[PDB]
Amino acid sequence: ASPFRLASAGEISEVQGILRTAGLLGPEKRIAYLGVLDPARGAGSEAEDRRFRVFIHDVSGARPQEVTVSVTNGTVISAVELDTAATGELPVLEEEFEVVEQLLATDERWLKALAARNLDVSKVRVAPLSAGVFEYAEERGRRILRGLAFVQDFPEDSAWAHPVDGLVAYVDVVSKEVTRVIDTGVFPVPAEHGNYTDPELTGPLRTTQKPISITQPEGPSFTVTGGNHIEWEKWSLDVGFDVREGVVLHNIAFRDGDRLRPIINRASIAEMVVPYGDPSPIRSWQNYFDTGEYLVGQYANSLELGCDCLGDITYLSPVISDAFGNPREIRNGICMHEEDWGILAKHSDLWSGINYTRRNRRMVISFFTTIGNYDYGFYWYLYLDGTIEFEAKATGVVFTSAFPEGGSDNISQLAPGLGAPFHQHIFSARLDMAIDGFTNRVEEEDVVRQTMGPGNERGNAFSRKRTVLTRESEAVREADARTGRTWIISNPESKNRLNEPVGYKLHAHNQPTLLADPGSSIARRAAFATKDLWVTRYADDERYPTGDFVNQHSGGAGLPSYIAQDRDIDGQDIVVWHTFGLTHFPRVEDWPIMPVDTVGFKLRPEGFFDRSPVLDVPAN
Amino acid sequence: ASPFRLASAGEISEVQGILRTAGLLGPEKRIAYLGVLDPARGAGSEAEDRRFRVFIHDVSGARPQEVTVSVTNGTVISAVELDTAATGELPVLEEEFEVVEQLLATDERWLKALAARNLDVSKVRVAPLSAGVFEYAEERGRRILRGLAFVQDFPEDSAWAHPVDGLVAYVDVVSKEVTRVIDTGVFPVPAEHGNYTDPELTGPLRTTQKPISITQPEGPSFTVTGGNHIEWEKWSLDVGFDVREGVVLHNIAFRDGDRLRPIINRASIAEMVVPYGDPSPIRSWQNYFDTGEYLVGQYANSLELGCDCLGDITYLSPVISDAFGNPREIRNGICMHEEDWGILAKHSDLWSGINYTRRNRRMVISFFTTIGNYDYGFYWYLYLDGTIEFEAKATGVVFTSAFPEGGSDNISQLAPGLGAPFHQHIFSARLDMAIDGFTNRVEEEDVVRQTMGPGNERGNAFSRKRTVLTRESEAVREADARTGRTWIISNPESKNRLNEPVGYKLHAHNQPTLLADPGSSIARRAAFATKDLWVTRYADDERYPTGDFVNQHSGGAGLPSYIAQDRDIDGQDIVVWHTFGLTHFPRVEDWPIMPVDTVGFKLRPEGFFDRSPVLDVPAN
Ligand SMILES: [Cu+2]
Ligand SMILES: [Cu+2]
Ligand code: NA
Ligand code: NA
Ligand code: NA
Ligand code: NA
Repeated sequence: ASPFRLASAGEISEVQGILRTAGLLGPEKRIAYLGVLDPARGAGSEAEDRRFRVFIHDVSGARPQEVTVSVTNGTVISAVELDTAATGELPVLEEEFEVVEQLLATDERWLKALAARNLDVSKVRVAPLSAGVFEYAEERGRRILRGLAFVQDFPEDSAWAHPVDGLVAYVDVVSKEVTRVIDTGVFPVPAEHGNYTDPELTGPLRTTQKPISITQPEGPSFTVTGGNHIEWEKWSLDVGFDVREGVVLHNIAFRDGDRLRPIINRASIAEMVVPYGDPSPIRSWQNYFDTGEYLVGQYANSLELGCDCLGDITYLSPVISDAFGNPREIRNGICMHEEDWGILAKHSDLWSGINYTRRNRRMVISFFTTIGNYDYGFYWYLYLDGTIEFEAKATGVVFTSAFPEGGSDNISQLAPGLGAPFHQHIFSARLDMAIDGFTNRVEEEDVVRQTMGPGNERGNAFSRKRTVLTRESEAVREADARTGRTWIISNPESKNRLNEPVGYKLHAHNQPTLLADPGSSIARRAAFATKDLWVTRYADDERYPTGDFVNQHSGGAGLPSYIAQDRDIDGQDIVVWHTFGLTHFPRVEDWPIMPVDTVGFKLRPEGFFDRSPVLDVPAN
Repeated sequence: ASPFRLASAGEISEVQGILRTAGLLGPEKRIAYLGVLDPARGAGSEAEDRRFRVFIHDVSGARPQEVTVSVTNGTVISAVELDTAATGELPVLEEEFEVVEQLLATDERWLKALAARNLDVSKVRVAPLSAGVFEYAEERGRRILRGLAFVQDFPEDSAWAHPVDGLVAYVDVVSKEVTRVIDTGVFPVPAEHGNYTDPELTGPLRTTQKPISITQPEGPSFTVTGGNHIEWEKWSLDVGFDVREGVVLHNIAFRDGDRLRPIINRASIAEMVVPYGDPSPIRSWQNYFDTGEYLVGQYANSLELGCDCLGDITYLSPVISDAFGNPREIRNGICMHEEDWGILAKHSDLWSGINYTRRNRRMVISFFTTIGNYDYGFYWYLYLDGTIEFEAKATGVVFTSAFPEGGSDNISQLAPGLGAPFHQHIFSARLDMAIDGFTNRVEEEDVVRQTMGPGNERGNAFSRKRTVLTRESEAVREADARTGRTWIISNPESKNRLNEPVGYKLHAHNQPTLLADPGSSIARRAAFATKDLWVTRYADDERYPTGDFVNQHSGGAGLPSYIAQDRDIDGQDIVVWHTFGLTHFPRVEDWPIMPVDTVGFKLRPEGFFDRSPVLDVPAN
């Protein structure tokens, strides 16, 4: 009965039928995005209406359309034709990936380049990569993919070990034309294989690891109701899934005595960009928007018990649409479980004689996606003490190139002749805040050093200062680790028992933001990534930090255009957008398959409760 | 047979007998520190000689002594009389703690101050705190403790809830004189209790937590030999224990094929300081040097199975000396166990069809100490992939004061009338490096941004730069999170298969360093805490960043004096000293007992291996 329930297979089938009967889903049409719309603000009238947003691509060259459908009422609410040279192209379709390699295999320029290198065309895999927007006037308004080549010596070979450097092609995937083939010179194809299951590379497998058995003999402590409503250790929330964003958390609330207290209305990773820092023209255009261009949710893995998720696991299997409107289940795509998390609180008191220890635990909600060579795990954690944490885990195989003799300032060497270009992995968390309700504000908190002198005669004092962000034009903030800078989201109309506004503190990891020159194409298209924190006034249509149509958009969409409205954010319905990421200079140890590296953020209560919220946790 | 074995009860008994027969341990003498000396550099001749260092205090006022003893040969090697006004006082003795409260209970000024507040002297507990060095000329060369008072309403009451503000006393614990009683005015004693086991405060305990069972049905994967030698998943090390530093890790090495490769010769937390930032004269002198002044190892907790350490636990029970030279065992003082640590590496490859997942694990070595109101957990972690990590966990009860009406810039309010002064918890990790042997160097690595222009026409390139630290005078470094600053310890004479020097990268958390005015007493005594990273040339007698005798030392000892030697550190036997810490503005949620907060650092391999070191990890 919940309006936040997961989309069902029947709902997706109904959308398909509604679109087809409306004449909007003929043989030339493809669904590039389909997802459920959240309830509008103030749905406290039970006026339940399940609406879906659909992006419809046309493979014959006709204008694409954005369509909204009500499955409740069985009607098309609106259908708009899109001018893609203006507002951006639709996300890449899975079926366009194969088109790139197939088209290049019959192009005389491509074949001549492979012949010069003595490569058999049947062994050459082509990575189909998003195009961005650069200097090529003929690409405006066309759907372009760019291809980089790798050699597969045999069907089970890791092609990433054998990049074909000095060669790139651009393909129009609608007209099926190869627009440009660029060959800047012959590089040796690195010859060592990178097959991490080959016994000659692994050596004999270890026999020293003894099993670790994690079980819950009475079952887990959380309950799942309505398909996706979670209750666990005073937390309450709904787990959503969207094909673009992946796992979305709705209605995060905490049961404080008799009150269910809201904290976060909606939490998601709303964009992620992987910009490459190699100035070679073979790769200098390379920037993945995994969320906005490719849709990370549709490439979610089925997670295996005992390998991907260990313990007493509860799975959700979300349903998405394929390109024709048929429902497709991602079996075991979301793992949920609780984990022991060490000591929660401990004290041995000499004067009272009391020894006290309690253990911590966390609830884990996770999924994994694979886009080409990289694999990413997205982890949301809820802790007993009110902390909320996000962690991204990056693994997979690094993107490779030739390593030029005489070295490089922008590429690491991984193996003889084998390079890995420098890059970043940057995420944007969109946190539609609801600290004790919707009247919230953000304060920036800095440590304050004090000078020795009157009123501080021993020079030991230090303090802190808080600055309220009152309008969007002043709410674009940078980290400052040296001053211990954090941000507090508070509710000025809800006070704790000390008459102070209740709040939550955002702790960032303070990693570098986007490194590209601010005049670059990527800085314009990923402007969110140039600053650590943005605060906007909530609006229904301001969903993504990069805009709705990221693929081949010329720039400026999303957060820079939203904040130009300069709206009041002091005690209002607000959204926090936090940029965080990893700067990856690949190491030899990242090859031939990369051990996990992590990055994230957390929010801790700051006078939200009237005392520690875990005094009622029992012993042993 | 190992020279790195733990001190035995028999060794300590022999030291006691040697000291006594030498006439050095009469009825007026107390052992303030006793510990084993590490082998000197180049012990590759098996010339085994177990030597102990002893600090001997005299309760009658005679000069203390530093003594070195050989238990192997049964002789006193050297005995030096100490001039404590010059080189510092000896660490605080456990038996001096009770002296402070007992002396104040008969002092007319103390009793008059308690009478004005209608407090019964029998209910007033006194926290005995280290004195530091300030303006009081009469304290030079005397052993002083300062006392702050708290009310215990009944024997099981948490006295921390009832600070008696406006009152402080100074005590000479050798002459048994109260030197000063300072009363700056009557503050109400906060009345709410902070008894976190009282059902009226906790409410009914949760019945919702279901058990998590962690077992190892075939036992753990690590072996312990020789009492304290650990082998686990290619790691090899020795676990030492010292009464001042606590757990010390020796001879950290990694079995890479047929080679045992050294990484770290000795790792320890060599100092920790807790400076308070309240300018009130009641507390403006307050700075704990838990390691150097109190000796954190002697207050180690006995860790309980299922509560403190969960899983298949192996315990060590180190032996220390009491004040009379008798051996005392700290039963179950060190926990060792392995833990599942999620996904290690994962990739699903479209072209090869291979799906690959491996799980991570870590070896944990931990102990917990309690000094007054605070409790600290020290955790060392070894990971499958070569990462070494340290984590400090802070919990216990925060130090309290009155909360003044009209507020404070330097104190948080926790409850009606109850404050908690701002403070920091700062640690110094001493890492005697041995990356593939003893010829090491440190490079500072910064991200480098590049301008759009020739050779970077699309403005996407970024790079990095490394700066070798060649002499101690240039090896005092600050963090810079915005430039992604890290430090690499490498061996210029040991190269990986790509002919690059092998190395390890130190990743800091980039938290604020010491906030006090640089002209303050604490900045002079804890100069190590003002900078993130120091590198020195190894020397036998340069053990602690604060010097040997921290208590009431006037300043400048330790690292600032060591680096004045300006020694060559470019490809030499070097020691890295890393400062890291937490800046604590107490929150309501920290009361009445504080949930754990953490801080730490890690070291990751950087071209140390020729490829990923975990290719031989098996599945499932
Ligand atoms: Cu990467
Ligand atoms: Cu603290
Ligand atoms: Na445009
Ligand atoms: Na909001
Ligand atoms: Na002195
Ligand atoms: Na060294």
